[PDB]
Amino acid sequence: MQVQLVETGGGLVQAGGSLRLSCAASGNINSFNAMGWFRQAPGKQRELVAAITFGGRTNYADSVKGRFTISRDNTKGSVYLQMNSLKPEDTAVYYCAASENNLLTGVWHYWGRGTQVTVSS
Amino acid sequence: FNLDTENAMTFQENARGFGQSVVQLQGSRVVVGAPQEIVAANQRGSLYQCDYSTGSCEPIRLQVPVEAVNMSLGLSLAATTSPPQLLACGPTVHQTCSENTYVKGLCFLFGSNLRQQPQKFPEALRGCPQEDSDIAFLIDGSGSIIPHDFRRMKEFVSTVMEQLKKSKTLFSLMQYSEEFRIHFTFKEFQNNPNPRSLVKPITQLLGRTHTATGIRKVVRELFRITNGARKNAFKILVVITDGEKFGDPLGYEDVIPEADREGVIRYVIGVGDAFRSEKSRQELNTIASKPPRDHVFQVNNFEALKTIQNQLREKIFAIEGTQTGSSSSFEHEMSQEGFSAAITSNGPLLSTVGSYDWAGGVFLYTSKEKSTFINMTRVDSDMNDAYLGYAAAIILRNRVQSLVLGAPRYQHIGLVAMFRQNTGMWESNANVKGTQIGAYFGASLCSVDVDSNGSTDLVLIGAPHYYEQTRGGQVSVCPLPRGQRARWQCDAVLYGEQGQPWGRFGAALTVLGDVNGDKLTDVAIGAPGEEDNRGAVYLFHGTSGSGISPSHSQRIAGSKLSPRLQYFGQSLSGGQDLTMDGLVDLTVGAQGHVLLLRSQPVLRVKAIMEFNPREVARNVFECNDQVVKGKEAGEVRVCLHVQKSTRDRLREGQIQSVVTYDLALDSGRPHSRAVFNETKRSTRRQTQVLGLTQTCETLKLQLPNCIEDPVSPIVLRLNFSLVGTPLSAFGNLRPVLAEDAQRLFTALFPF
Amino acid sequence: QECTKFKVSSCRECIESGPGCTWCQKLNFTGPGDPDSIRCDTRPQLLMRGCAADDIMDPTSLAETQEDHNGGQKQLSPQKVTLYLRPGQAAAFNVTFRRAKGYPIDLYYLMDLSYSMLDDLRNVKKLGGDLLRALNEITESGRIGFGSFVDKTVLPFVNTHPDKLRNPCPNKEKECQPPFAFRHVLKLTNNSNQFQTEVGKQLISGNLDAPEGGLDAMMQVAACPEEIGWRNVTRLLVFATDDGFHFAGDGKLGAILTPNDGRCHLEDNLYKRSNEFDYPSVGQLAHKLAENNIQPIFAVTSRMVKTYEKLTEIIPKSAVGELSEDSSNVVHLIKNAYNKLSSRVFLDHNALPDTLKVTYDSFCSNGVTHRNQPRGDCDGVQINVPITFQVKVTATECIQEQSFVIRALGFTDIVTVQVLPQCECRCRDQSRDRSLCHGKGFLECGICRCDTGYIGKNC
Ligand SMILES: *[C@@H]1O[C@H](CO)[C@@H](O[C@@H]2O[C@H](CO)[C@@H](O)[C@H](O)[C@H]2NC(C)=O)[C@H](O)[C@H]1NC(C)=O
Ligand SMILES: *[C@@H]1O[C@H](CO)[C@@H](O[C@@H]2O[C@H](CO)[C@@H](O)[C@H](O)[C@H]2NC(C)=O)[C@H](O)[C@H]1NC(C)=O
Ligand SMILES: *[C@@H]1O[C@H](CO)[C@@H](O[C@@H]2O[C@H](CO)[C@@H](O)[C@H](O)[C@H]2NC(C)=O)[C@H](O)[C@H]1NC(C)=O
Ligand SMILES: *[C@@H]1O[C@H](CO)[C@@H](O[C@@H]2O[C@H](CO)[C@@H](O)[C@H](O)[C@H]2NC(C)=O)[C@H](O)[C@H]1NC(C)=O
Ligand SMILES: *[C@@H]1O[C@H](CO)[C@@H](O)[C@H](O)[C@H]1NC(C)=O
Ligand SMILES: [Ca+2]
Ligand SMILES: [Ca+2]
Repeated sequence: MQVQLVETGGGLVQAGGSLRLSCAASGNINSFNAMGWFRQAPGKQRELVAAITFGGRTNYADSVKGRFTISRDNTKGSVYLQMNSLKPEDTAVYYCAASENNLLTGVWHYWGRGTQVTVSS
Repeated sequence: FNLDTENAMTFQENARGFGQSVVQLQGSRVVVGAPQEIVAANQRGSLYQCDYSTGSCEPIRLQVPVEAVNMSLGLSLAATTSPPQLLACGPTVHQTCSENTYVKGLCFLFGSNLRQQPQKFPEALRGCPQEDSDIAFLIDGSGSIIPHDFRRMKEFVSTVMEQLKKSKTLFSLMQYSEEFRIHFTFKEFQNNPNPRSLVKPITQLLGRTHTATGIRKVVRELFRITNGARKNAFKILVVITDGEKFGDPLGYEDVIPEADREGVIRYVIGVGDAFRSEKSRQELNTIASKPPRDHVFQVNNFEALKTIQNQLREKIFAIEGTQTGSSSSFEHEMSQEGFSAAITSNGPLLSTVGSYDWAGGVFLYTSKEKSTFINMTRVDSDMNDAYLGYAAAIILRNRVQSLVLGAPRYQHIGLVAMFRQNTGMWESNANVKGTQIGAYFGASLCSVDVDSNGSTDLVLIGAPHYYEQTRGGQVSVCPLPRGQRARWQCDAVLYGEQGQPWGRFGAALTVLGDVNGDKLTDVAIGAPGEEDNRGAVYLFHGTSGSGISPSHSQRIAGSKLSPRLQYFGQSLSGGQDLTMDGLVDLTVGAQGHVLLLRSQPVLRVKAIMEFNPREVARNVFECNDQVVKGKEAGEVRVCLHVQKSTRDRLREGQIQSVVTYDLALDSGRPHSRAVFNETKRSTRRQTQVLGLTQTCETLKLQLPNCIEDPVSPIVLRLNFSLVGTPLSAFGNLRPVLAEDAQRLFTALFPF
Repeated sequence: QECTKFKVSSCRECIESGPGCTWCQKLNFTGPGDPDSIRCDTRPQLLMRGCAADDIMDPTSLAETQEDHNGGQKQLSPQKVTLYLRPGQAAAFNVTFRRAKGYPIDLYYLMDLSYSMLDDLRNVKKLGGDLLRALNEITESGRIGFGSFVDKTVLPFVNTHPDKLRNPCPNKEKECQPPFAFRHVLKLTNNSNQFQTEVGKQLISGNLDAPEGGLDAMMQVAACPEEIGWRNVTRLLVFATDDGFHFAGDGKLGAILTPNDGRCHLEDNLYKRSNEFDYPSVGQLAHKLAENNIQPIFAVTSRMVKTYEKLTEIIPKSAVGELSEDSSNVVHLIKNAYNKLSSRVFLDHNALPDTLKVTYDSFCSNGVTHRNQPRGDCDGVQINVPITFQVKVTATECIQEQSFVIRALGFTDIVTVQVLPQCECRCRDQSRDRSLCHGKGFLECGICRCDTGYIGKNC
């Protein structure tokens, strides 16, 4: 199985502003099911903030609830992260991850290389 | 010997096939089929009703379905006298499906009357076989499925798809977990028909086993014409499950009825140690179509999925065809239902000659909802192309009914087998084979109850194409076994008259009952190919001892009745009174013509010749040498009584008859020893009309006195000839003296 | 021998009373004056009582030979026999058969073209001169023909759907011919090259049911001698198939109820009239084959061998050979079939009245001696080796004059046998004035017969 992940949407954003992250998977849609977004702030490890099943069930971290929305389009092999009401504490490198399986907390082997999101005060 | 030939009543109508099937109804009517009459386009065959009083025939109303096309209705007929019924079949309905046509049969069970539309048999024609197959898979992707076994299940699906793609097959697959996962549609399989290319990159889902909702999405989303499913195709779903539904908001009560309304046939492969308990295996039976034994099998591990795929190929092939391969053995299709018909007391029967590659078979629609299909036990190439059921007749064993069948083509030799039921199971009691190749042994069957015991004593088997020099047919006399388990063995054989080698003796047989009043059932056998297809009918009397007389009593040739008759005797029907004269009538079918022959009442003559001067008295041997003349009184009494050997519902007071007396004294010597009063020679002839009461007449004989010394007693012989006067009513029908009636009577007068 | 007499009033009535009864016509032999029925008795009772075999009347059954005189010697002699039959006495005459050198063989090869015969069709197209070469090995001037057959074109004998009427073969095959009953392809010719081109154009076909209409085609071969082109000499009909055959009565399933009329119905060398008539019966075909002297050779496969072996009782001049399912079978089987046909000679007669009885005793070269047989039966018959058949004919009454023919089956030769009665004592005519007993009657082998004179002497 060969799946490649590329992040599209990162950059610099003002506090209180918004940003949408996107990512296409370079492979067979049948060869991966569950997708999610991690972020790695400075000094910290990769934190799962939003994950989605193939059928659209979502789970969010408490630190991003009411502000971030995860969504996907299986016809394009893509999952999206709409980040509203951004804060300087949201500054991190954000990764997309995908699994061969359909669990929200398991085996996130496929990883993107990440994109930088920096939120200025 | 007493069928009226001169006063025969002939029916005629311009319809091709009229005379090819006759049947006596109860109420003075003969129903005849005309199987080749084109009444309208896409219809063939019609029926007519012929009455004895109204000498014309009338057509019968035809409630023919639209796709009963080119039906040839009227080829087979049957009726019951005690419940008024009529069973008319056209066994050539053409169903021109795309890429194939099929010949099937359709029947009609009329009642007492004919404008009432009958019970259709079968109510539903068997129908067009569905074309092409849409096969969907539904595979469990729960976390219970270990990764090595998950690829075993994928390899199972890939190999089965490789095995099931004979031609024109579309495939689909959906994994099933917490969420449900359309991996490829029927349309996507059609564009890339490589099962392994579609199956190999699939990764395993994980979670709770939502089996019920997965079945629902297969029926809705996966079986959808936007995703490549084809209308009127076979819809098959194979579910591979660990068999423990967990966490699904829907129960099996919801999704299984919607699966059945779309016609989705469900197979279940139950895998793993989960089904060693019987409770879990019953849940597998809930998912699959009924019966579960065909649709459910249990494998102990996913490596054992390889074992079921060998048999599952045969089980899924079975819907299209069971062990068929190429040159398919057509079963219950091409059947031509109602090729031969009969009405059992329980329900109407009708034969499927073209069942199991024309091996033959018989339906029994006792209630029509259950169909009791009956061929023989052995399944082999020997039974193929036998045309079993071509003559179907019923026998009575102490008024319990059994069945006999004819297969005229068993290895190009005829074959007749009996069937009886054992607590709902129809088994072959016995069988009889022919010996002459191509004799068509068993083309006609006829069960005969000679003594009218309610116990059928005899089955008449006809071999009309048996060729034996001058002879052109044969009828085998085959009595039913008493019950000593002896194989069914034919005691005698009936031939026709010599001189017609292509006469087809035995092509049509019927029971006409007692015609001569001997209390024994008589039979008729038609030979519609004699005298260069100007056919003939023979009549054989019954014998005490439950046999049939080897020599016939009356041969009725179709040339003598009408010059323009042909195939006289191709259809026979007897056993009922149609003229209300109490006389057992008999109907015969010919090409274009149907004619009925009325039975004549039989009379027998009793002769009593009594003399009060039977004493010699020997006074005359003392002549006094005077001129010798016949002297002394000559008291004589000659009484003739004529009585009926037949019972009719006539009044019997109008039975007149004319008899001619011839009397002779001392016949066989050059000069007699006696002369009569008037003639003065030894000869007397008297005519006298006689009723059924004894009419007696005294006469005067004359004896010359001195004659030869008394050695030989004087005899008075009487030969006679009876001509019954025809009845004023009842169509001038003539009573006839018996064939075996003694016609010579000798009187004793000693010397 | 034995003689029984009762109420005998004539020399004729004496001879009718039994085959051992004789009559003396000696004048005033009735010495006692008792009834004249005493005159009829056996020879030795009368011969000791004053008769010396000229006075005895004893007509005996006779056979006369009137063989035609011509150069050479025909293969069956005598040609004409006259019989004078006395009731109860057999006439014997002896008939000799001498196998000739054979005759120019006409072989018409009537082949199944169902789809199971596809690999058979490729080989038969290429056989060509090999068929003629085998015929030219036994006898000179051989000549070959071809015909082909599938079943009748109605349900259920073929699939009558228009898509499958166009291609009755399996759907992947597209070198297929529509179904047909009988096609006459090649008229009988010694040209093997016309055989190769005309059989080569013929395509394989298919049908629906396993039995086929080959017997219907065999009737058309026998009923159309001008179209087939049968020379009279050695007619042979090869019948190659791997399936069963329909026969009379099977046409009822396709609503075909008119019997086969035995007539020719080749139109455009096709039996387009097959839907109109039923298949022939076995006896109907066997009669037409014996009339036109056509001897079938049934080249059927192994599963059909015992089925078509049963036909040899109804068709006496027929043979069965095993086919190899690709027609790679040796023409030696066709050659050995002719040798089996030529080693078997049957001597039989046509229909006879119930008054005449005929037996045959068969003396054979290496085929053993048979006696009192219904038909002559010899095996191992060799060329220019005479064999002998003894016909015994017995009449049971004073028969009326009649003639019948004895024919050797498989051949056109006929022995015409005319049968005359021998019941008259053939007594000498008297009816003279000098020969009047008491003025009435005539001598009449010693009986003065009454001239309807009623009361009188000798009456
Ligand atoms: C039975 O069905 C067949 C269908 O082929 C009919 O036969 C042919 O029908 C076509 C219709 O266009 C006619 O042109 C042909 O002339 C018909 N064939 C013959 C030999 O006439 C047939 O008419 C149908 N039978 C009935 C009774 O309707
Ligand atoms: C007799 O009837 C039985 C049952 O109707 C036939 O049995 C079927 O045989 C076919 C053979 O191709 C099998 O594929 C089916 O599965 C059988 N059906 C059963 C067992 O229900 C049988 O073929 C008929 N014919 C003969 C000659 O016995
Ligand atoms: C009674 O018997 C005599 C004797 O057989 C019958 O007379 C015969 O009649 C037929 C018909 O005319 C003739 O062909 C025969 O030649 C006659 N024979 C003699 C010896 O006369 C007579 O017909 C019989 N009568 C009845 C009433 O039965
Ligand atoms: C048929 O030919 C045979 C000779 O092959 C004749 O039969 C012999 O007849 C004589 C009497 O003349 C006997 O002594 C022999 O024993 C007979 N031999 C055999 C083999 O039968 C016979 O006469 C001929 N048949 C005729 C002339 O009808
Ligand atoms: C043989 O064939 C030739 C032509 O090839 C023909 O002219 C001749 O008549 C034929 N002869 C016989 C005996 O068939
Ligand atoms: Ca009777
Ligand atoms: Ca009546």
